[PDB]
Amino acid sequence: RRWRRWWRRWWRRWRR
Repeated sequence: RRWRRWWRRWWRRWRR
């Protein structure tokens, strides 16, 4: 899932 790659990036960046 190519989008999940960025998904966890976003998560770890923004949320914590």
